[PDB]
Amino acid sequence: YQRFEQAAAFGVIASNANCVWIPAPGQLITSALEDVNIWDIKTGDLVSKLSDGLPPGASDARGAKPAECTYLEAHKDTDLLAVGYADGVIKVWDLMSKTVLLNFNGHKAAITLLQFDGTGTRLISGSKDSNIIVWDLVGEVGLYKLRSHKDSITGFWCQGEDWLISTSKDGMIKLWDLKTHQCIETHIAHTGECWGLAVKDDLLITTGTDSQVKIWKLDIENDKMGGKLTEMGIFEKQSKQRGLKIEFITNSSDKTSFFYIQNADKTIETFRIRKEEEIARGLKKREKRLKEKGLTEEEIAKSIKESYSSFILHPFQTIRSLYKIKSASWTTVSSSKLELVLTTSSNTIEYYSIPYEKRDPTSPAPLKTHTIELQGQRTDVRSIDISDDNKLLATASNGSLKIWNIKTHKCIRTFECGYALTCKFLPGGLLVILGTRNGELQLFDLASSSLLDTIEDAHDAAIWSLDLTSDGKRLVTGSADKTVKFWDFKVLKLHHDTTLELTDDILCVRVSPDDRYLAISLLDNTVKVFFLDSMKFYLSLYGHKLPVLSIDISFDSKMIITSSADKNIKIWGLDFGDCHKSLFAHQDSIMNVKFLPQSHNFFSCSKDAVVKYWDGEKFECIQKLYAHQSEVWALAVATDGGFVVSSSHDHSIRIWEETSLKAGERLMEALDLGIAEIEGLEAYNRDMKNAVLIAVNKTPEQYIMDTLLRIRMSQLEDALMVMPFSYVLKFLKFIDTVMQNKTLLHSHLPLICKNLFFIIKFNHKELVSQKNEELKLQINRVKTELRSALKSTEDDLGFNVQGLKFVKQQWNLRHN
Amino acid sequence: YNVGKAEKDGEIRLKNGVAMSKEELTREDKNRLRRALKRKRSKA
Amino acid sequence: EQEKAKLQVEQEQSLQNYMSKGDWTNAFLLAMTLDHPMRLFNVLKRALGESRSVIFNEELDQAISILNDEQLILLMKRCRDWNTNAKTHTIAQRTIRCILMHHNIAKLSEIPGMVKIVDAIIPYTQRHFTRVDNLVEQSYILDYALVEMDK
Repeated sequence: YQRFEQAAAFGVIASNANCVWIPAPGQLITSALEDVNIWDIKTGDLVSKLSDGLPPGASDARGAKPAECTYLEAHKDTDLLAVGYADGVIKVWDLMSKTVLLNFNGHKAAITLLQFDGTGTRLISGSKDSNIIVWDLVGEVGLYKLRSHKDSITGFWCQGEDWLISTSKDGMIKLWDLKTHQCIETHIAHTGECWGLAVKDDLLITTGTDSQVKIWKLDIENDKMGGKLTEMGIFEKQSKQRGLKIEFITNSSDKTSFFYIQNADKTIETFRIRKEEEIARGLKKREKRLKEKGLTEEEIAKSIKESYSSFILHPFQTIRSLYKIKSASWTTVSSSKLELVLTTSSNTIEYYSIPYEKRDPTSPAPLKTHTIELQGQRTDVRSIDISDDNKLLATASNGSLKIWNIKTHKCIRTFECGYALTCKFLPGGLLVILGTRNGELQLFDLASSSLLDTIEDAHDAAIWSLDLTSDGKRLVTGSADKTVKFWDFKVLKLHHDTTLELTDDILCVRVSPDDRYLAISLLDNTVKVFFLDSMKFYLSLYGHKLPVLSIDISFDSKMIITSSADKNIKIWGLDFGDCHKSLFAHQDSIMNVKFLPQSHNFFSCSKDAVVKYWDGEKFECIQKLYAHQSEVWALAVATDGGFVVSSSHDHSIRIWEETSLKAGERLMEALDLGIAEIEGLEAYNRDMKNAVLIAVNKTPEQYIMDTLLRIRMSQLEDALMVMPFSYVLKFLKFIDTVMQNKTLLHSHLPLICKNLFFIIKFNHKELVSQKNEELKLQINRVKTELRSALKSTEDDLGFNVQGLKFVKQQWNLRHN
Repeated sequence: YNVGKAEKDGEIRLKNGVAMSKEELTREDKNRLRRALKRKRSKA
Repeated sequence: EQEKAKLQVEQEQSLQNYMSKGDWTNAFLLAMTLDHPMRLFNVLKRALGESRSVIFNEELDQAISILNDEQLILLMKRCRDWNTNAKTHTIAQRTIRCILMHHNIAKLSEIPGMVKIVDAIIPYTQRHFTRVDNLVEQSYILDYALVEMDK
């Protein structure tokens, strides 16, 4: 068999990620699923496309769907682009060279936010796994991890090397000490989640799930053990949906500042920051108004606090879009006009301008200055077709029919249609026929670029399928009104020919390449085969638990393949209607099944986002093709079999082209190391008057002591007997050195006692025979404080025992 | 007297005499304690 | 319910800050109110370690003195449990000693349930006293070694 690999992928303008604007209206860097697009906003043409490599379908390619881009961050000064992925991977790209420089893998879930430091040498990343990791780009390593939050990181702010404020989906604001790597402050931002965070000087604004927006003041130098963050006020935004992003922009000439709150709906709400002179003037005015009303001074003071937000904020203007907004970004701020760019969840880019004068804008609604829509479709394509010459690709979705050039990947024509459900080219590649969900048949011409014919009452319900005879003169349409109708093409209009009424809804109609059979899939789980010439019922195919969604008849009209919502592909013999084989093919509903022309091999696509290439004689999967991120709705095969096209719910059209030490032994090693350094310092100190320990970061006494703790008590007494005597004099020196540290001595007083006494008992004869006067002074010292440490514990134990009997005795006397 | 189960529902008290509140535990420590209990019940 | 939740977030955070700074007198008070038994054990453990270098120190002793009846029953229950283990009894004894030296012994008696907690502390403390005492006896092998080395 000959391998299929992805030749091209297109149709995606903006995927589920943010957008990074780069000034020259400049260019916009957006995601295209696993790739990154760089659009020129003025012209509307794609400048470049970043793709790591490893095309899907290649042998070296991985066996899962590629991880899509989730966040984009670019350092304007250095021309680097960081891309976060849905598997928790960060890749720093060289924009000039268009090649990956660094590859960081420290997060277990999708990356939600990236941020270069001011100097461009560190990269801060938050993720859905609730962790923030600071990366070193010059060192290509992860410096440290911040692990307090308990849900996805929604935002964070770090403009200096000292502090970092972070927000998470558990509703907390956390202030971090980046020198110590610990959380200093923690406040409950909002009762549910907290979705936005923007900081400007002391002012900090956070948005939760509801329309409430909180105002904080950020006093970093407060160092009061708290109060570095104090809540000032709450103001309600118009939209009742959660505010996903907040971004500030300052006008350099006038020092006036604005921010927006991107909502989960189709609106962006811009706000203006009142200057201090305005705030004082407004306060003095309102105080006069309230005083004229007869309120007390204390009530006025509380009311001013109640309306604290109104003094510093001012709703400026609301940008409204036709489509739900996925991301937004400030572009340019000027005393004349205020500009914003956004991407929608329907595969397009929109550029908005707000012209204003002083406080309030000049025009009632913002001006949409630019858009990028031509190279994509807003809704998901439900059916696709390839012209007989294999040069054009028609893709019909809800609201538009776009016709592409398979070589240039560029859309040539766009027609406005209804809720298209099935499309097919007519022979010659010059016309296309649609069956919409309202029962309409719409016929277009590419050259004329217009709608020639519409048949509003072709069917009473959705025209679920649509097939042409090989001659191209007859059209068969099945609908959910439970009828198959036949039409003729006469010079070019459609004329209804005959009707065949079935018992149940019709999901698919297929005519054989020989024009001899008509196969109709019904909602009652059966496929009915007819004789096309006479319309005589021939067979009914039974065996699918759930309805058959696709049919396909082989080039010789011998086999018929059917795919259902029950995840099976059944291959039937069209001589008798018997099932040759039933394949458990996909993990979800199998939407489409297509024979490769002049062969019995076939393709299949499913809702599980996988396209599979099968063998028609062996009933084995040749190749699994993992490229799509969501459901694959439609599939198409070229007449020569040279390539296959699949469109998915993710707005992408993809063209597939045919190509050890024991205890005691460890103790001796520790004694040699710890006491070699102790003797060195002691000798060094006298005259004045290693890597292992530095790596572990422990004193020689603690290092030896930890080795003693790790030895099991059942192994300890034997671990000490194997020690030679020279190591015993070392051990007595370690004990002597421990005694000066009263914290260590009382921490492990019992363990020192058992090991010390056992050593002396085991080899007393050799110890006493030594005439070393230094050894006499060590034993004398070790004796005295060992008693005092032991007596200290015993005096406390004996005192409480007598004290506690007294309590028991007196309670007895008072209650007996 | 012998140390038994935690009187409060929000704490773990072991026969070692050591008590552990579920609030003070880190997530990694809560996982191993969950798996340690699973071994105890499996053979039991 | 929001104001108690907001407070409990601050106390948990402040407890961590105090322990890292080593402010044990303030870590002790927060650990007791929050009822975090390990952090209480660590605070007492490492506060005692500094004492080695009256009972705990002037400040943390004062904190134990002002404990009310409910807090004492809670603290003595931990002392009862820590006492059962010989690897942690030393911390319990010094905590028990501080209570007796900074509270009215009469008042400790009327507290309901204290006598039963006290009843469970005595048998273990006697076992710890028989031990340690035996360690003092065993320490005299150093005398016998010294007199032998004099010969």
